[PDB]
Amino acid sequence: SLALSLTADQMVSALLDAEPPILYSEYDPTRPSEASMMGLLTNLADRELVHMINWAKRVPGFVDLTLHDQVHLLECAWLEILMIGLVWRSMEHPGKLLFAPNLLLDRNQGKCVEGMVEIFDMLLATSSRFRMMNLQGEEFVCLKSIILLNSGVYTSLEEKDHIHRVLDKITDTLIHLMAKAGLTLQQQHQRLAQLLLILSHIRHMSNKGMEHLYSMKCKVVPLSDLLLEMLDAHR
Amino acid sequence: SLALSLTADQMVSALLDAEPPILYSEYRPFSEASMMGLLTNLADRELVHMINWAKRVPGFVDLTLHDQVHLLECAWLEILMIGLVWRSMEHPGKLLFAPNLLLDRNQGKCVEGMVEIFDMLLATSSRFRMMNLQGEEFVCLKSIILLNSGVYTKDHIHRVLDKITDTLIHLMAKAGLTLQQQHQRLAQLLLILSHIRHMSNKGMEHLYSMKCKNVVPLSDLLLEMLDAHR
Amino acid sequence: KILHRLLQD
Amino acid sequence: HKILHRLLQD
Ligand SMILES: C[C@]12CC[C@@H]3c4ccc(O)cc4CC[C@H]3[C@@H]1CC[C@@H]2Nc1ccccc1
Repeated sequence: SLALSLTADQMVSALLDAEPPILYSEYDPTRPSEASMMGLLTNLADRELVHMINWAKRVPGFVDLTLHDQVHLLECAWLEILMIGLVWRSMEHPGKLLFAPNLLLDRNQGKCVEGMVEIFDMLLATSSRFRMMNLQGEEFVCLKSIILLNSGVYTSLEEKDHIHRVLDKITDTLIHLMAKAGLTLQQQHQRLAQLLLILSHIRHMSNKGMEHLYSMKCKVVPLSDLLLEMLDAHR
Repeated sequence: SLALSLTADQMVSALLDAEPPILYSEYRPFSEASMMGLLTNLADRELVHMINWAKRVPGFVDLTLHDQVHLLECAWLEILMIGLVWRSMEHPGKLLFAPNLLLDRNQGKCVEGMVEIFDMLLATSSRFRMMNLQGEEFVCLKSIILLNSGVYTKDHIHRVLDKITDTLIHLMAKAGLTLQQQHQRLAQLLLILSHIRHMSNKGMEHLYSMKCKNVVPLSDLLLEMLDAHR
Repeated sequence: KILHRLLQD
Repeated sequence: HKILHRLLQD
């Protein structure tokens, strides 16, 4: 009942106040391999997963759901949420992806692991896309919560209409923010459409990344037991 | 460009006029090899009409030939799916691949991995059915898929996407929806496109494994569209 | 399920 | 070369 009762600014406050921290990697610049970089990124994503799970419980309405539903939404959206966060961190670093403050990688270093290059370029294009749009942090936290609630919603239970009720609320928040920035009604709609079309590409990168991840398993730095469980959820 | 100089109604009518035809299947209960043969035969014939539908999408001929190839290679399975999902709207629990080929979830169990994609498609059509998705909205969503799915892999394309967004709102303001109902339905429609992309990626992978399984051979065109995703 | 557990704490 | 080029040009 709380999520439906919040206001637009009350929405932005909770989301902004719920932001997980930017974690550091175990990267050592004294050493340059493919396996080294691969194990670094998966170790970081594993530690980020713990913060995301407790971040999701801070997302308005998410704790009103059954827990079978919370598992499913996170199992389907976790890599999307990691990717959009990475892309947001990298906005002010053209040509580079900021996986962590001590780990800033560009194209040539991303090619060190096979198949990573294409996903690397898609992540760069997304971060560059957020750069042209001048994406605001208030809009980012809104998009990230939309990914959590929308990615698994299409997979008796009255919980779906509640989720869509939360989703419409977040749309009102995004529109409320764009009106504050002095956009016209036509500008608010176009910008709302542009932001949501990015989520289609973020879904695409996630599917591609999830399959390159399941091959890294079958191929060799192992992954954490949490990452393997999240990976079994997609396979 | 001529696409930007179009009113919202002139945009709707151009898209409706460009609609490809509904094709028929070839015509016994289904084996795995028989159902996949009919599905890939139908998809191959539809791709020829989709290419000519794409050239009639406003602004699509303005792109270079390379950009046309890229956008179609990316979105072709998405476009087929949103067409299947739109046709199956007034047939709950069923998927209308062709007027003579209406399948349900049990017939999806005929093929390995087809059942999961089947349920995702039935859920999408059910979602449209509950939103009362209109044909003028559907033709806008399908064109959005064409121009958006491969654009991140461009300034003109985003100008046409904005034009279609103007067209969608223009349609919803006609139906009598308030301003708030216009953002929300616009957001709800575009959020479906994320799921449609998800189904395309899953279907593209099953099509790839069926290629190496080599049950039914595929047309060279359908194989070239499939190879572009590898 | 680890995710099931971490959501409980 | 690609069949897609033909149908896009015809
Ligand atoms: C690729 C696919 C068969 C073709 C399907 C199709 C055909 C015509 C049409 O108008 C729409 C669609 C939408 C779905 C398409 C299917 C996606 C999954 C199918 N392929 C497949 C291959 C091996 C195993 C399981 C599924």
